[PDB]
Amino acid sequence: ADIQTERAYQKQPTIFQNKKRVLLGETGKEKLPRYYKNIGLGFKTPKEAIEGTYIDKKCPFTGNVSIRGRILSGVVTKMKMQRTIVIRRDYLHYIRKYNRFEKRHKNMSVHLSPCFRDVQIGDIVTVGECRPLSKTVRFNVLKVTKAAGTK
Amino acid sequence: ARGPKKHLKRVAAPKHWMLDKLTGVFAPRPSTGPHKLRECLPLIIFLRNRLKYALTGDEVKKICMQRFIKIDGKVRTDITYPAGFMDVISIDKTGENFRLIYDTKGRFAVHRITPEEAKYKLCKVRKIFVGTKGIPHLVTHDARTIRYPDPLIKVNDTIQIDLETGKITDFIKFDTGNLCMVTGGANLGRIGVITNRERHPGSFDVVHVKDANGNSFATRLSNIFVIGKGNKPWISLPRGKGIRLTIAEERDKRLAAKQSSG
Amino acid sequence: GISRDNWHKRRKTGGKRKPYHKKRKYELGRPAANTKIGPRRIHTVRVRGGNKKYRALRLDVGNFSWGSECCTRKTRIIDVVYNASNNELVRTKTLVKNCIVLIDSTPYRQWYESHYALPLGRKKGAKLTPEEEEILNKKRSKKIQKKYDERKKNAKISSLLEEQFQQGKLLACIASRPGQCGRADGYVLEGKELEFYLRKIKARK
Amino acid sequence: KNKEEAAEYAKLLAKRMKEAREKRQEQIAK
Amino acid sequence: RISGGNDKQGFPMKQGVLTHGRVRLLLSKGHSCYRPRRTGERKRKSVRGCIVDANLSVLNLVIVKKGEKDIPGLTDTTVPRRLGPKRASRIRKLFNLSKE
RNA sequence: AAACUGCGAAUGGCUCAUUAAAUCAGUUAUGGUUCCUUUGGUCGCUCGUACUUGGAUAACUGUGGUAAUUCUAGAGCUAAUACAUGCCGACGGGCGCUGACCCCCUUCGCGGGGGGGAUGCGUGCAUUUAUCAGUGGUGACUCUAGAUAACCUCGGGCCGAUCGCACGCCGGCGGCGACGACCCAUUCGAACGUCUGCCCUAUCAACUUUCGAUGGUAGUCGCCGUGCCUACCAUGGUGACCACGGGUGACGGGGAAUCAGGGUUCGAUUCCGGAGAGGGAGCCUGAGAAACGGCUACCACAUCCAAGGAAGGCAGCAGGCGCGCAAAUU
Repeated sequence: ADIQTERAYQKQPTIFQNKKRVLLGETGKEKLPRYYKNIGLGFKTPKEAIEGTYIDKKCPFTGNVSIRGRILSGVVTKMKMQRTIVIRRDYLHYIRKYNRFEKRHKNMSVHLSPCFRDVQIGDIVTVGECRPLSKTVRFNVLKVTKAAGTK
Repeated sequence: ARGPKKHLKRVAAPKHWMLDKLTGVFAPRPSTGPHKLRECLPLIIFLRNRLKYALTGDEVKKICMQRFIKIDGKVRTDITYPAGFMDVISIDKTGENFRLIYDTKGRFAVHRITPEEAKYKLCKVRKIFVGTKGIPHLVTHDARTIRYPDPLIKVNDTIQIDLETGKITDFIKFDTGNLCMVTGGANLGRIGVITNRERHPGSFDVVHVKDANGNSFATRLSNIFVIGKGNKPWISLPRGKGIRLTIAEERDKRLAAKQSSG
Repeated sequence: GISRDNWHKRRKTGGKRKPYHKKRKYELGRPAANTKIGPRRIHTVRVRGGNKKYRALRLDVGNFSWGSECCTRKTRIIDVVYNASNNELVRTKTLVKNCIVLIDSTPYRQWYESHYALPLGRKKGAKLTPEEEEILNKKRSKKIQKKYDERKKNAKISSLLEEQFQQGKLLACIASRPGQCGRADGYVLEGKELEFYLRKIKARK
Repeated sequence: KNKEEAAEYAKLLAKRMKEAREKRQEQIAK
Repeated sequence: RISGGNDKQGFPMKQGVLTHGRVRLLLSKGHSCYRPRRTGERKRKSVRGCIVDANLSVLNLVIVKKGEKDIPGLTDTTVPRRLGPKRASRIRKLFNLSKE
């Protein structure tokens, strides 16, 4: 679509799109191979990442983000930011005096690559730790599992 | 703090140095060198606390500055020089060679070796990388860099270094069935055959090891040091062969030894 | 003498944070190198670890690459025409990374003429200046002539680049950071990137 | 020393690729 | 040649300070009228300006061209001038020696 | 002796004022950084006065000023592992791109090939940019290594103009060291992130919002990741699972007292981490400090003075005053 929405040109820094090609040797568009990498830890590169046109330098698959550290999960709580969502991690904290637990939660802002189209509120996301991407963001969505009630 | 620290409190010193608590406030802070601060034995602890060749640090300095102490074939005059695992200490004046080898309690034993064994040392290769227009390089736990290693040598293997020339003369691969010592953790100083390596991508691989008496333990891969091909070590082992007796068997052995005298 | 700490900022909750220590030297920042276009002027900066940064205050010349032809040349920088960050940087003609500049096309024109034996950016009314029809035509044997003829099959240049060569100055993007390395290196704009930046420049002016 | 080390590693590397090629040829042949 | 001096409070004259009075400068290594006590040390020091007025305790003068007659105790004496050249090339230059 | 040079003075010691997810603890990460020293490697890999180059300055001599200081100013010498400059040599050339010229064969449609090639440009490591190809490695690189086109900072980077000992060998070849310089590892770290955990308070229920608040794009700066800052854009982000605010006779922890089981209280205090040096702020040098037994300024206090100026920082060890119920030897 309209990839060039910013004031600066948007492109994958590792893909050279200005190679000289003669006109008569054209099959489809002239030349635009798409850069992507397979992240480790058994995660599958989304098909939209391989055959997409979006430009996201913070994408785990087509961007400049290396996933290393903790692999966590959460439920999507808010999706009101650009390429960023807020997930909620619920857990039980043990108070030893009463030998009991209490519900606590942490809100975590994670980068959502546009390769995960159709991500709802309430479905599980597996996020991986990366370098600080902004003031509060340090995790990238690596997998999206749909909610149980989602048809 | 600003900049690096230069002191070591006696109580913050590694416990395997077996330093007491009333001698002083400070422990000899190991100098920077081939081995890490907590995985080394400074020359002063070896020449004073283990060998009793000196009574004070002044006498350790007096010995070292006569150039009587060689570490890995080179004379060292730094009394806090960090000597670590597999390092060979040669005192030619007294004609004795030692190899710094862990005890089953996790301590560096006073293990005397023959002068023929003192010619070489085992080194666990820490990394292999290509640099300098295609030249392969190898880095060991001893922190020595070797150019043009054998193409079959990989990370976690063990090489044999001839101390006179410092080049690889043999190597054991990291394979199941090879003898290995443990150089860190709860099982430090134990010797056994590698049984299986469970791999955890993005985390620490765990290696399972079986003693010569049939006891099975496990460590992280970073704590495994291959000693010999098969179950035959390439170095001399201390009086305890890496078999960690339980406290009950230690008590029984001590009582049997005591009752045999008198 | 500015700072670069993250603890003077509000927390994620928006609450105020209390500084538990004074500014540290490693959190320091330095004034921006507003790299102008002019005769070369670089001030070396002593940085953490004892290393050196090259704070370019003035640069009139850079190293720019024609990517399709793989022709990298040293070239005078003429003007700053577009800045995606701040339009003011264009008004002050500041060289920063990713700013669009006009570079002299003469080195790339010279390489093209000496490589393809084809005129480029040359007005048809003119009949070449003295002492350059030789490098265009020369006295070559059959082998050299057939080599240049084989090169001629891949010598077509896109119309946008051709028009730029007629005007004598090319559009380029600065890809190095002049305030950190003292250099204004970059690449000539081509293809859809050139189309986008021409559209942006004409929309701005 | 540079020349001798380069020559020795050239010989050893050639022998190692010979061994690898022979082993892979035996593997594919059967 | 006027080579400096000290004002009535003893503060020495500094070459670049184009003032009649006394200023306070932050001086570092290399500057005159200052001797650093540790590496990188700079001190704020009072220095007298380079212009010669009547408010000087002493003025330093170096005779550059000799007059017509000797000045008693100044230009008629002799100097042992110890410490001849020590670097070998300086020895050759002084005595016009050759490589042989 | 002195003085120049080098190194250290960023450790240690003291104290607990600040500080309420801050510090800190365990856990991870740096594939997002810097690293003096130690240890190992690399260091004729660059095709372009050397049997040793230049000018200074200390110490020293001599002349001085001020009441006053670890104040220093003229003059006369003289060194370097200080500061600068700079070369034979390896060195024979190879490689890449050029291309006046010549040979052989096929069809005298050379549609094609194979070579030798003289002048010319550029070569190694490091830096910056662009492009290409897929030696080793990783769970995963936009890794490592390679190739190409060039750049290559006057505030210009490596490629030794150094010192000792032992002595030699038919102008040459040398043994053992010390010191120094890139670079790459290593060690010692530092820095910045991950996950979880902290006292009381609702007579604190909404807070933040370009005085960047949350995210995006581009940059700047920074050692590097990052609203760290800037410009545009979006309108976000946190909260009864207690946000925000307030209080703390609150540095955190290891730990201490008490304790049937469970708990309660304490932890300024010798170990680890943090912070500070009267209060703030700003820096210089350096690998490392926003250092205070470093500097600069203001604020408070305060010392000497010849009234012009000069010099300060015991929460170091003793010791004094003050404070107090309360704590030792100049």
